[PDB]
Amino acid sequence: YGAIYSVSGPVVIAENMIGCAMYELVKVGHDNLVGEVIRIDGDKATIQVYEETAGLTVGDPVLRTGKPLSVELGPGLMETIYDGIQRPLKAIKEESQSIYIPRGIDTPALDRTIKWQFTPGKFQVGDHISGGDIYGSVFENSLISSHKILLPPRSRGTITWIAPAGEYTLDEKILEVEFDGKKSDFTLYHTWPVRVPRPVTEKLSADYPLLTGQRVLDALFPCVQGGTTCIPGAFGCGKTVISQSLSKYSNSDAIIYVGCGERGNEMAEVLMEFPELYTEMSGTKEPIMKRTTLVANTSNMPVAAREASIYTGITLAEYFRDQGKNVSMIADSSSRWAEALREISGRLGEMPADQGFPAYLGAKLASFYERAGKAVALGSPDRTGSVSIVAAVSPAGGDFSDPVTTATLGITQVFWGLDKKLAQRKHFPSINTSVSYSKYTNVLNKFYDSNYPEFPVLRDRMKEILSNAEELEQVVQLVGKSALSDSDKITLDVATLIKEDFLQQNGYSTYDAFCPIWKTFDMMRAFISYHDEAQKAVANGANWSKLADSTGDVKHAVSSSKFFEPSRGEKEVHGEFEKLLSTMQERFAESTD
Amino acid sequence: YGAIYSVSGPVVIAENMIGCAMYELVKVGHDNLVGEVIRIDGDKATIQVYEETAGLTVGDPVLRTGKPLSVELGPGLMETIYDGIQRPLKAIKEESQSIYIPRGIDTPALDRTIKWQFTPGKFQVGDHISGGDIYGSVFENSLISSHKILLPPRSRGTITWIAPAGEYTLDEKILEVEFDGKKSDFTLYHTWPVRVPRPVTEKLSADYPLLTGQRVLDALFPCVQGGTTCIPGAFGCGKTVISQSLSKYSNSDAIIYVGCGERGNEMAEVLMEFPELYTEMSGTKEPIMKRTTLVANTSNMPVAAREASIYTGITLAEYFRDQGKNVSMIADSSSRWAEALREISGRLGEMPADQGFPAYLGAKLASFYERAGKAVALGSPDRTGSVSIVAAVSPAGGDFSDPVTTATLGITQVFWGLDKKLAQRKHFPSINTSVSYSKYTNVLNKFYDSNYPEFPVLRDRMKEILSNAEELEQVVQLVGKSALSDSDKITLDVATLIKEDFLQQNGYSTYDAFCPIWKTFDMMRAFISYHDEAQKAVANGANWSKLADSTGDVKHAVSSSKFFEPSRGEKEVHGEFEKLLSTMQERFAESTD
Amino acid sequence: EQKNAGGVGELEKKAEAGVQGELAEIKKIAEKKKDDVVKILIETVIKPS
Amino acid sequence: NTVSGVNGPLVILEKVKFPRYNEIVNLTLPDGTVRQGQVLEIRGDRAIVQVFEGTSGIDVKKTTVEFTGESLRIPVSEDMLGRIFDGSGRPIDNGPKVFAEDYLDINGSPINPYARIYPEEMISTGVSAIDTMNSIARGQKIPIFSASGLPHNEIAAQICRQAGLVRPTKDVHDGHEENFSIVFAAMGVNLETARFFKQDFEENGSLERTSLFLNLANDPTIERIITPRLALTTAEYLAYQTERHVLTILTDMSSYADALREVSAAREEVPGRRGYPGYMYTDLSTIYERAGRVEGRNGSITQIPILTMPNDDITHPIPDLTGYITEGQIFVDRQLHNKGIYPPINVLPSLSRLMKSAIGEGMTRKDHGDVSNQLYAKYAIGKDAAAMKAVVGEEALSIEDKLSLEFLEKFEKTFITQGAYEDRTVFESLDQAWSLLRIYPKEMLNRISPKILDEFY
Amino acid sequence: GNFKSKLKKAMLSQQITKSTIANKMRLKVLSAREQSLDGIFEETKEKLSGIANNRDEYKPILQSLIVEALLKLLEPKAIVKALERDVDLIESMKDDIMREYGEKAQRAPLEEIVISNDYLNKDLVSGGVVVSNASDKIEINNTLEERLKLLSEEALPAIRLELYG
Repeated sequence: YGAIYSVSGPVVIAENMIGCAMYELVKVGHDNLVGEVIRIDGDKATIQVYEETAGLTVGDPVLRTGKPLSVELGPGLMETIYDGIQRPLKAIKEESQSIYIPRGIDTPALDRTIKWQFTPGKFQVGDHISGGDIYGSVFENSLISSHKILLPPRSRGTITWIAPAGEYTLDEKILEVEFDGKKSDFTLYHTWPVRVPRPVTEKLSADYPLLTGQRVLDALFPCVQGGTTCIPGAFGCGKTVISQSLSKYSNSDAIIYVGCGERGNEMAEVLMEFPELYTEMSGTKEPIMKRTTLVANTSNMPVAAREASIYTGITLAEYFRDQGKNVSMIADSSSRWAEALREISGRLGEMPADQGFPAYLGAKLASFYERAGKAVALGSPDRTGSVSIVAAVSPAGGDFSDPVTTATLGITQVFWGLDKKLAQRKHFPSINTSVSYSKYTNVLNKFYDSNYPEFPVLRDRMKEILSNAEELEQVVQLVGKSALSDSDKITLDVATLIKEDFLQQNGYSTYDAFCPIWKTFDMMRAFISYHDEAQKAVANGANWSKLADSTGDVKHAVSSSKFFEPSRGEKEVHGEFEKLLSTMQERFAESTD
Repeated sequence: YGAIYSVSGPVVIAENMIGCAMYELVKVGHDNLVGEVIRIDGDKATIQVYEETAGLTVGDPVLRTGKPLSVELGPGLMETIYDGIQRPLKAIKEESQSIYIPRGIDTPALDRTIKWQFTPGKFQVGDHISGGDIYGSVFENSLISSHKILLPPRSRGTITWIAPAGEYTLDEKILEVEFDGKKSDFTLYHTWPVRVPRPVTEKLSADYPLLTGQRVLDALFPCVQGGTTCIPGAFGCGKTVISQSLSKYSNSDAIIYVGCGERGNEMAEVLMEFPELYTEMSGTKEPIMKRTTLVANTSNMPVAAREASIYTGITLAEYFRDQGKNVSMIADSSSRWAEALREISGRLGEMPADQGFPAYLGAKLASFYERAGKAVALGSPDRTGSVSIVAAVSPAGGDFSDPVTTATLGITQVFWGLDKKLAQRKHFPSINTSVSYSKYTNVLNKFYDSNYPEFPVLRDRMKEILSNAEELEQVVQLVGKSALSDSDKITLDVATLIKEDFLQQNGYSTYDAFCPIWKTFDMMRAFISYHDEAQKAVANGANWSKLADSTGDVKHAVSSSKFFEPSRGEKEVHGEFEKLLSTMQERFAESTD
Repeated sequence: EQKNAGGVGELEKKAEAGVQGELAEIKKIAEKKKDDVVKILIETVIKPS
Repeated sequence: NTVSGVNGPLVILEKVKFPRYNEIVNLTLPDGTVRQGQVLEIRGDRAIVQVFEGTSGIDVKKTTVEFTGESLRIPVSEDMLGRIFDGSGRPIDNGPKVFAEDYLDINGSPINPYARIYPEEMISTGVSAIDTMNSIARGQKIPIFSASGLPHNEIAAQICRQAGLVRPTKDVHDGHEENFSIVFAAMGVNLETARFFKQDFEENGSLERTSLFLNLANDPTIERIITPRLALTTAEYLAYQTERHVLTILTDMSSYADALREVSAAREEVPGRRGYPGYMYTDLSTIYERAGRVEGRNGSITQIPILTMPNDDITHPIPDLTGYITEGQIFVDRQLHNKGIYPPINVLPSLSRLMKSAIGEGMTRKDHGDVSNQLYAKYAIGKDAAAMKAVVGEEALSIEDKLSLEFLEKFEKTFITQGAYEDRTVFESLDQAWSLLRIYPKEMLNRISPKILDEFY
Repeated sequence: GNFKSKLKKAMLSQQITKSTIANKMRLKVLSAREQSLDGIFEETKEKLSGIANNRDEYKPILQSLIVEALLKLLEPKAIVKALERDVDLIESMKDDIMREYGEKAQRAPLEEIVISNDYLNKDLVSGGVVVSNASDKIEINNTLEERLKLLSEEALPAIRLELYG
């Protein structure tokens, strides 16, 4: 085998390596710690061993697995919490008496002891098979089957043996494929190297909605299934909250929650919360958790876990896409991943590029977003699946001028900003028209238009009203409001109602945390209508003050609509919003008078 | 010992070092220039040679001095102007006919002309002696003795040879101590390494003030001795002026003056003025100069001497703390000092850190302020000393937000500003109440209150009056005089009288430069008594102009208290203030009616 | 204050008195099992520690 | 073998490569001294070691080495409480040593069994300005970020003395049922200041229950960087073994940064963001992984780290990473301090992420978090209204600004002004909030639900 | 009002005393525990001299100390330093040391045992060896006093818990 030449920090050099690639997985030492060969300089290969290299004896053997870092795809991933190198943390709790991995851990990369339920699909002996074809299913979703079992990509043939329904373990083979002789037998799971994407027949034009369920975010710049989203975040921005919203509210069949090296206390919270939550699809047995798979890692928990976290979590989303499931992949927070590239260049001794972050950052990020999209499923039945990436980042220079935010923004299609000034007034998630776009908006608003809303027109106006508000505010601050029309006050006044009522939606309840497409339409419609009517009112006679004073209670009636649940009225439109239109028109006549 | 391998600029590389400490002092080649071994890689050492190597050849031997870079501190330190490697500059002036040293030539650190009178302590033939225990004492000036010879730290034993009383030379030994064999011989001086601070039994929290007697200094933001203090500068816009003032009014047991790297006109000035000046305790024999020992480096003089300057001063000072002497340590300037380090860093080819200034910077600044403070000396007698470091800083790179200044304000407990306008007006120190603070105040006001003064009540009120005065003037501009009335008008007037009496000084009189604790207490007592009674009087019916004219004689007599003798009621007690209280009561009757 | 400079002596009597039971069981149980720990110390010392 | 060369306080040894990582090495120098070190690097017949004692005074071929055979692990006991230590775990009172009952790694977490049940039960510190505005839990990490020239250390003293006089009244309400202990780490802290922290512990009754670790910046860099990790091992051992909440006051975070910065210049590392290490994340993260509930879920380690802003900016890397890894921040503002407000806790950016995940019921209102949202939102508005008053003048201002102006003034001298030996209860702070918040009509109070609002304005 | 601040202050001075006394109190309990612990080690080392002065019971021990020492060296030639009463014992078992060493490593047996002309203290040090390489720059002080002193570091937690937990 190999012989350890140097152990220097978490960098290990071993000499006498053979058949080693550039992201090949190796286990180092008599301990067998997770490592990966980063580089090779001559006969000596630098491996960063990223699970605690403390007490590592030098001259131990280093063993090549013969393939790069991997994930296991197949049954037991749901309602089970893992780390980013894909070893199951839950297994570790019973034996070690520890939540997170310490070291010496040599547990297999999936739980395979357990049994899962195999149902055959629509294939029979002598029938043809091709990768991504649905060979059976295992029920493990809230309502549907989760882990639909595939022929592994890059195989085709005719199936000699189809095992019937029953329970089997992962390990047990239940399928044989013959093509050019015996290709291999197949089992319930398959493996796949994480530094390679799982194949697809073809990617498709994203054109269908992704509900976030926050009013403000969907309103200004709604997401699509297969989008890419950039969010900068400075702590205390309610990151957790929006992440929680998405896992419940989104229309995606799978949510994969990804911790890219987090607090640990924050990971516990979301974890605990999911089994209490009830699914909107009439979920069972830990409703929401049944549709949830957690990648959870801790801050100084192995740098292999952090770097790999994003690749492993997207690989899991892709398996699910190939069965024809819609997935939403919430990466939280990829700024820490960016910090992991900073470290990988320095420890290795490579030179980095702009602001001490390397340039290999940029290509490596672009490859990650491209694995996402809306898709037509791998395999011959043909279905559509999705992997939709929404990724948080943060500053690193206390600006949006830093290499990290700007590179991730370069690639992205949806941009949702960060406003420290609005955050103080108690607004979360805080965005502005000037710091956000969605290139999907045009096509998305038309889609929303069909369902009932006046959505295209209202979004144009939504932008204009906030942009005009900003310019005016600079003159009021500096010069005064007393050198400026009553009318310019009106734009600010209506704009304010939108600022509290939309933006703050962090919620103190499910009623104040959820906002369907219909409800989002309704609150916007009442505010624009108020503006149009108010400018008339003052113009034919009516002071400013009198108008402000009169509308009064009505301003409040919309303010409170968020606190009340949307299951009320006819459907998801409150009787309180329905009445609110009549009250508005009745008000303009009195204000005018 | 070693052979020069290479010379690259001012750095010298010498091979064939087979034992040499990484602080070891060395004389390189046959020029015999000063150098110290910065780093060692193999048998090749990196030595920074701090004088020019024009005439130095590869293939010349380098002979180790056999001890680290250390300084001897003995009797005769007083009335001498030194370098930071410690060479007597007056001696150079004699021989070479220049105050700057010739390179490749050095001279003994302490003068050897001098012979001093040693009288035995209290340990006699065969008595056990232990660390910091007083083995004898030596006169350090004609007038007074101050250099008590203690047993060196890190020694202990029985004294086998105790020389009898008489005058001896610095060269000649006097004592041998036996522990483990003859441990070594001892002299009237002892050596202590410059970066190693001298030790104590334990350090105390200072509660003891400086003996400056500068009235505003004492009352408003009380002087501490055993403190750390940062003062702004910009060079010769007041900062050098105050350091010269501080020296003059002070009458500490020792004062150690450090020019870290100054303009050299300023160093000349310090030397000449001091023996013409007079000590405020009424001592004789070149007065201020007799109590001052001068390490005076201009920035032109080698970089070794600049870096060693603060070090040499703190170790010397700390020893005087062990002797039971209260030391005032004046450093000018730390901005220059940070620069000595940055220079060395770029030459060697190591990376400096934040703002181009080194990595080692922050730990070095920090160690220096924390070294100074009030302690009880090492050994059974337990004499009390203090070291107060007042360091000057200016802008460095022209920004006063750069790392150097900002690092030091965080450590400091004391701040006293400098302003160009206030300096022109003859207010020194140029302070108000927000360009200055002291957090030593709390313990200090408590200390003074015990002595007899009503101090804590009166000091708080001093701060309040200045703060208010400023504030009422702004109102007069924006709001107008309609918000002004006579109660406020008295407030402005008391602050003016407080500025003139406290803040303004320049040493017009001898009684304007030493004012006791009890005198300072008495000035603030007049002005607060005037304030409260003027306000009462205008409320029972009086006007500002009427109050001003009426107070008159008393008002004049109390402003002029600084010119007046402080021995009028005894020796520290002033009679005029005691007679003010009664006058003020009869006066209040004249003002009201 | 007089009970904070002379009544703080009795508080130190009470700290002396409470440990004279400890300083004695320390020596009891150390003296008994002294011999059993030495035997483990010797086999360990003549092998790797 | 011998010392090959020495670079700053890292020493290049020529030595056989067989020793394991973190194993102690002892250099026997001809001065009589023995100095201890840790292999920072092992290489092919050579090592790079950080020396514990010293940074210099090290010979080439006359100095010799010996191996312990033992990895760097802290001997931890619970007999180390009630006694005063240096930064490397030895009494400065010079009496019996730390001793051990376990050896625990500082090079990686030992057990790492942190929180699977979110910290959610309240901890009260006797301060309204802290506890209401930022909710503290048993295992949560909220740091105090202050500026240069401020008394960061005095606010930290307040926290220590009042915490544990709350606890028996809080014990009744449910928030403790276990021993409370302080683990105090100083890096770069003044002698005077340290003596103040000991006095704080006398007042509270936990001078007997605390360990104090003193490293000065005039003690090696290598000792300084061990001091927080030594603190953590001590604090998780009490917390683990006898199920104790340990509160860790770690002052100052930049002093620790400072030392990392010097052994980066000395390493073959390039410094990343603003002259500080490109591995600055890994350092900070080692501290923050240890915090949260530890096995048995009645022991915990709760952290308040103390940061002084080296350049007085919240764009500087140190506060920015630190803030991201921790749960919130508490801000101290210079303008307050000068005015003579105490504590000078400016609540304009002060927010703590767990606010509705740090509270429950039976000791807190569920309304507690909701009330916080009014208080923070109004404070800000008020702060904006004062900014307009300064510029435009009252006459120009509209009615909304005037109310808000008024709210701001009342907030400063009553809420954030309290005594320094004065405890508060969470119920009590909310009742004080309701009166002060009562200066707006129901239209304008809308950051809390109409049910709770109708009762209390 | 201000009586309460100063009363509180003197009441804080009152528990200021209370803590220094209660700290010194446990410092006595702890330093007695060690006075006895270092009298267990006092016994151990009377035993170590008594065995060292045996020449037949001491040989299988002595051999194992040189052999173990050689595994933490792993160098082709070794110089072995001993007391002048242990040199004759090394001399009569050389073959056994090069064998036992070669058997416990992949390495082929040690070429030479050079019985050093250096001498360890006869007062302070009793038996055992300082084993060193060819150039004498790597040393394992594998003397009995040393081994007891190294065992004390790790032996101590075990003993404090069983007697005193």
